[PDB]
Amino acid sequence: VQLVQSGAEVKKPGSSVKVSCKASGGTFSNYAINWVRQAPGQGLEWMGGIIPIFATTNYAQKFQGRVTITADESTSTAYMELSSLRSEDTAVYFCARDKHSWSYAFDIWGQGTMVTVSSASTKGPSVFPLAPSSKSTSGGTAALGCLVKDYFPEPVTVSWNSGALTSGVHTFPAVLQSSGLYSLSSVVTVPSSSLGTQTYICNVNHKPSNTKVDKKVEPKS
Amino acid sequence: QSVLTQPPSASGTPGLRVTISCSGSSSNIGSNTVNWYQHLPGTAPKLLIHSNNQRPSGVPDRFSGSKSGTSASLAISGLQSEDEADYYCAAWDDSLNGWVFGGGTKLTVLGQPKAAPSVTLFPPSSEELQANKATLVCLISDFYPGAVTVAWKADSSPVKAGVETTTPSKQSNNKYAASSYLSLTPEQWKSHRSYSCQVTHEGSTVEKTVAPTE
Repeated sequence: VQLVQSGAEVKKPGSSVKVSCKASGGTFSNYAINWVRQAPGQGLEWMGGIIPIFATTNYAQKFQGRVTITADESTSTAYMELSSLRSEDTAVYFCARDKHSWSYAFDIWGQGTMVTVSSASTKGPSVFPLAPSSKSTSGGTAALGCLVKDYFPEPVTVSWNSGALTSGVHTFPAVLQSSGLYSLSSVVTVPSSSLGTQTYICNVNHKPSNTKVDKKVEPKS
Repeated sequence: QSVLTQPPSASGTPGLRVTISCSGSSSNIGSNTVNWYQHLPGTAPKLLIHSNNQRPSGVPDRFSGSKSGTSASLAISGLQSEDEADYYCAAWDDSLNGWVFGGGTKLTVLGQPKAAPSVTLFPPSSEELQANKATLVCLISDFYPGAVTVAWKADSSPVKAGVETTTPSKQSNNKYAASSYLSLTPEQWKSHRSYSCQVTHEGSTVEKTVAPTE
């Protein structure tokens, strides 16, 4: 038995979010489904639970009538709805099944659902070339890349030469700026001897804004 | 704050033992069983111990649990680098009528060799300058332990405004990466002879310098 959760959500403060959790290769039986979250740089926090066959729910006191947990026995899917969202609610939300014979331990967990709560609005990135510069003169190596600036929300994907270039590629985790927008860089380590002849194109995809950008990275001139 | 108290950090030597404590009260640990979870952010938590001291199938006998009074402990013997993770205790609380978790303990396994950061600094692109912005990009990789401090300079003068630096992130090779961005106006960029990014790691500094292209 596996637990499959719904995809990432991006919400504004004051809104409500509903995350699902579907039992795959099994049913809820007489077990409970619990919801546990983890905010960035914080520990696990229990939100509440439900025993679907008996319709009994239990909620964490710190969530004062903000959380609603439901389930439908027909499709073996449980739900967690969190209302009046605040920036502090940005977290990964997990569902887990308990096991009465194991003193109600959470033995099976879903993969987690990221919920981002922000006042920012969707924005496709501005992509800028980072012209080749010397990395190791003795090694005859250069670094070139692309700056993927000011986008929202995560994620973006970066490929080089439509995926034909993978060796020496390092795409760095994004910075979250005070502006509420993200920026990242992707750098390729290449031989300096190849610079006058080899083409380097970075391909940037930002599905949330339906943005696809290509950027040729040529030697500085 | 978590109702079960755990130390925020623990450290152990490869091949040796480490103990992680969990302190509670009469309504939780005092009356109920304790469960332990291992977690690496980016993956779901994994059940390690249930019913105070029982291992689920697939959990090595190196992990053991115990409970005494209002406290519980997780012991890890023959420590392996793969044990580096966060460890959480949990118990039902009769007074709250709900589950309570400890704050978690980050376990460090002391084996790993120290590695100096590799630093790449890029100046603003002509395209970005044409868009009336100027971003300097400092990329830091392959350092261990996972902590660095970044200092930026305009010629030789320190610059604190317009600096945004990421927290270090673990790479595939178990070393760490970070990046630092300095936002300037085209005027500020063109007004100095150069800018520098200085990365300090374990007291030692690695510096890169860039300058406008005339």
